[PDB]
Amino acid sequence: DLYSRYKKLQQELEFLEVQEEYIKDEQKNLKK
Amino acid sequence: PPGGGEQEPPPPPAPQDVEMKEEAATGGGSTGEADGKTAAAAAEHSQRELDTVTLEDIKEHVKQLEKAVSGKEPRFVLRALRMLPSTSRRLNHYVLYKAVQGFFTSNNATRDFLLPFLEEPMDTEADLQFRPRTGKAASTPLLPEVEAYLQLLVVIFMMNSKRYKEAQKISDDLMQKISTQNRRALDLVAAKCYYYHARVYEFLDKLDVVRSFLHARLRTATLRHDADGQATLLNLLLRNYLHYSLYDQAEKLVSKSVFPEQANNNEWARYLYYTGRIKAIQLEYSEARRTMTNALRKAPQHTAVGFKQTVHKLLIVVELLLGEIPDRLQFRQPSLKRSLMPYFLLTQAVRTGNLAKFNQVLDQFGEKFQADGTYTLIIRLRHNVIKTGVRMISLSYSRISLADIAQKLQLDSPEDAEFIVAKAIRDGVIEASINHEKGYVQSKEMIDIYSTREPQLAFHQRISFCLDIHNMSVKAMRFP
Amino acid sequence: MYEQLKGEWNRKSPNLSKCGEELGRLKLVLLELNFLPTTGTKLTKQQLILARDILEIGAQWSILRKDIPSFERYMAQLKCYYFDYKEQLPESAYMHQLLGLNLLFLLSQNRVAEFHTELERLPAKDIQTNVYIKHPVSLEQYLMEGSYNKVFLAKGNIPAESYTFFIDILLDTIRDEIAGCIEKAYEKILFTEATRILFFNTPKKMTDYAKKRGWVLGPNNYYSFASQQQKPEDTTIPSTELAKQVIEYARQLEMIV
Amino acid sequence: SDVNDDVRRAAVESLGFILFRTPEQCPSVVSLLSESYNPHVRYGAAMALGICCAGTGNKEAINLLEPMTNDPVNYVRQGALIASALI
Amino acid sequence: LEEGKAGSGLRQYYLSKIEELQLIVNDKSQNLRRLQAQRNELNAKVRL
Amino acid sequence: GIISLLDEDEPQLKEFALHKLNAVVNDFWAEISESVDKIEVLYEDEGFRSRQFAALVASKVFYHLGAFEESLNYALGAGDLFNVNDNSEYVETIIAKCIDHYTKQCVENADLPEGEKKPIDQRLEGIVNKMFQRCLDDHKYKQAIGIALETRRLDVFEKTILESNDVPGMLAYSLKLCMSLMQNKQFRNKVLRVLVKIYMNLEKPDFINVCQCLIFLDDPQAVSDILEKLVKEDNLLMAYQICFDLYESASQQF
Amino acid sequence: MSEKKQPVDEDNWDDDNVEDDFSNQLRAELEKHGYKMETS
Repeated sequence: DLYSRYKKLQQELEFLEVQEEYIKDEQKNLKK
Repeated sequence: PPGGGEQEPPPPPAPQDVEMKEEAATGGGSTGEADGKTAAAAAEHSQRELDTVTLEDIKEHVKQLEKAVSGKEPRFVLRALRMLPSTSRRLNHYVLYKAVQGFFTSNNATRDFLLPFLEEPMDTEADLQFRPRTGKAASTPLLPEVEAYLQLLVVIFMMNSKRYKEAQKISDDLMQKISTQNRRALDLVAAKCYYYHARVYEFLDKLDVVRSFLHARLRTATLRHDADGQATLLNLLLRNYLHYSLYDQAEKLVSKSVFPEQANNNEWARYLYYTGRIKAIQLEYSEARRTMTNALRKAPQHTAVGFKQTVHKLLIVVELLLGEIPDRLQFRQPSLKRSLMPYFLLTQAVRTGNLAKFNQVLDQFGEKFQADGTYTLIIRLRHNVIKTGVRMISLSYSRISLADIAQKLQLDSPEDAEFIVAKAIRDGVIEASINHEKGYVQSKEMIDIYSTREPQLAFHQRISFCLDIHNMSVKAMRFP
Repeated sequence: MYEQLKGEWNRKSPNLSKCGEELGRLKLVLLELNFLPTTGTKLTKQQLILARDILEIGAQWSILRKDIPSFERYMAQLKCYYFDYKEQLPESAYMHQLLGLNLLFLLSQNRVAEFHTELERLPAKDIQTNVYIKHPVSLEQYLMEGSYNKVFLAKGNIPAESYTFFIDILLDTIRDEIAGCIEKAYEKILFTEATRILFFNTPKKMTDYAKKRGWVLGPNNYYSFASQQQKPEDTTIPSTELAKQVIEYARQLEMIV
Repeated sequence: SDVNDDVRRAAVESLGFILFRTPEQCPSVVSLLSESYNPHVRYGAAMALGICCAGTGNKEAINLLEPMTNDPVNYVRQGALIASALI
Repeated sequence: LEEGKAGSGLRQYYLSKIEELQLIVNDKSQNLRRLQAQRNELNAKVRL
Repeated sequence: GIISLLDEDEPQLKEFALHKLNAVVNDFWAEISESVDKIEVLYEDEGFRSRQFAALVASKVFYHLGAFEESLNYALGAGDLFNVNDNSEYVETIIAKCIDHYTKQCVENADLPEGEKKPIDQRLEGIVNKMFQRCLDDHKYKQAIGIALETRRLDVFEKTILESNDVPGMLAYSLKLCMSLMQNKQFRNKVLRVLVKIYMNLEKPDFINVCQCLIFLDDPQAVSDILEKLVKEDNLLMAYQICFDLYESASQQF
Repeated sequence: MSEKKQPVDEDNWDDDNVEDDFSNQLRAELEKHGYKMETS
């Protein structure tokens, strides 16, 4: 289980980072 | 018994009940927070921690007969807590041992049965799941055992309780650390026993094995993450070595570890005190006093506790070595009454150009100066008294001769007056110049600073600092 | 074992084979046992009685033979041997002189920060008695007051031997600072100002300063060059960093929402 | 960043085509995009939530589409009915 | 030891590595939900 | 007192100094800051027989400071007196950085299969397999298969799946990990085609495993090479099953 | 809130500033301050 979780924590980290960019990206563009 | 025995039934029953309920719902609240949503940064962990330092040290100091705190060990001796029927059976026991000790008496402590009250509650099918429950029930006997102060086969029961706690501490930190992380309480719990581990040795001898173990905990911490463990462990290594009147200043100088990054507004206050002491003794005064100020002005929410007395006592000393001195007795205290008089008598004779009253006060108040904990005033003040005169004159007179300043400074030598000012210009007391032709000593020339690139550079300090105040205060609040 | 306890030390020491003998004597002590645990057991305190003493006479040799890296070696090794946890270690009569030799050495190397932070080990031997520590701390006091005369009037008053290599560096670290203080916007002074700023009636020192530096004696008048600055500032030239500061403001004003 | 509503729909309808294998990510991004200011970003999030999760009782996508079908705008009510039938 | 000489060379490579992958996600959840609510405020302004 | 001993040119003295250095390094931490510079400048002496402990205490100080690459360069250059240590808190972290450094090198070199490869030290792979031999000593090969997938190596993959394996059913477990958690498509056929190596010379050939992999791969003739053998062996009860599984799973143009 | 470090721990209204400035400078202010004219 110690190898199976470690990629899963990467996938949750990578899925988070595209989101938190995009919500910073949208809220920059939402001001117009 | 007619007067004092009638006020024996009221104190146990309700403080037995209401103190038991608060720690139960917190420990039940900590367990559910440990099980789900480990993001417990703004949870009840710190405020329960702020209760145990304050209330349980002022509510009770003795082991509380009629089974009040003494009944906690025969209550918690039969605790297993593994499965859902096993927890419901123990929750049946929690009700029953309170109901028996509330109605009748169960098992009494006679200040000697400390080994049966610590090994059998540690045993009896106890698991390593409920870790703060185990760490709290070992830390709470440590307070009345020290506050009793009887010293009759007690140090060894302090010592074994510490070593068992450290054995439970290492068993947490190495085996099954999956989302528990009790370091937020374990640092202070380590700090509290180490205060007792220092004091008990301080009754008899020095302490060095405590510090070698403290390196070892610092060796086994600090690689994971700095989560205010390393901050307090750095201070506990630092406090004894400054308390030793030998050395270890250079060990703190090379100590490249200044990054605790948060302190719950508790550690960084006293962390900035100790590094102010060391920059003061290493003759770096400007950075010393500005962080001595930053320590004092941080947390004044303290009703005459003593470190506030001690930073204020030192800050006026490092101000006198610089030269300026504001009011200090303006916030008078019933504890300040024995400390406000010698330093005010000190700064009186310093700022004046007198010596015999100064030596008389120095001869009278040296016993306090040793009891405070600074000895370097004997060498660093005689530079101040001789330079207080030349700084005041150079501030006053725009152009004074050497033969006048020699007679004004009761010096009786018109030859070293060039040498004093040459020391004054070199040391940075005042910016002047000596015309070595007949004794012209001039001073500053221009006063325009405004259109000469002064103000913008301070303004760039003001903008960049307050926008950093802004953005940190932005991120610290939108948590939901 | 028990090799050359008191050889050529009580009278003279012109030779140098005693150096390698003491070196091999230091090889024997380290190969006996380590000094690192040091719990009790007066048997191993006996070998620490001798091991401190052979460094003391080794330090007396290094200060007799004019050797700078040696004296700091033996002193720090002795300072490690006073650095003992379980130090019962009965009273050595040379420790007061040994610390006085270290304290004046550290003052000679211009370490005023190291000077004071050393002065924590002595509880009440600074004022009450012990001239061997009282003489450097009175000396530091005289540097802070401003009496260069009281330094050299007290140079001819030594309790133990002469402290010659200490006062030679003490002469050395004063006179260059005096020379560093005078090489300024001054132009010329007569011999009498260098007889007041400096000292003795026509020594080789004015010839020493004439060959090394300037201060060339002409018609009874020295000549010091001006060591001031002449930089013609305009200061609207660093206008790029100002526009850099204006832009990075509005960068930090915007760009994060 | 783009301004035509058609490409803004077709970009946020493409969420289901790229994340159908992991249903634990489609309601994370739709639940905020289905509450935009225009209906078009709200609409294409509703079609993406339907085409991502095929036939699994989710109870969250159901919970998100319930204010989606409760909307004044007619077509964003429509695709919410489409997505509720698809799940 | 079939396990005690194995928990510090090959399992400890995994346990000491997952912790950073856990705590960044635990930290960036706050930073995400910060950006979430801030987006919910401005969207509540524009719609109104 | 060791500092002047490190200054004095004597080989029996310098051995005794570093013998005192590596024993007390738990206590004096930044006191030896200038000396480990003097050890490292005097490390290029190849005719001086104390260089292993010289690279040891140079490694011990920079990890304390935080210089991890210089700790890792001198951990490799130390040698076998480094390699003997397995039971420590110090040794377990720098090998964790070493496996970190080794797999991020192999991830880097997997993008240029046409030469231009970075040089590989033999001592870094000498603790890769030594740790992998400790992985086999665990009697736990899920631990061993994890590094073997991270290191981007194929023969260690084939050796772990067939060694002892109680119970021998890890061929499906590796196939799930390759299918479920994966980002790169480059070596994904390599992991697939090394699975069909162990599937074809398996003691129970051939039907379900290879055909489901070759549906996932793009072999139009290798399926016909084995389906003819399924007919030639007179087996048509499960050949009837494997062809419907080929019809249901695989798409057009296959 | 105690912090586990305690070793040990009216006549005017507010007059420190004048007394830090002037403590003992002949506050009768008549005998030299008014009597310079005999001296000059």
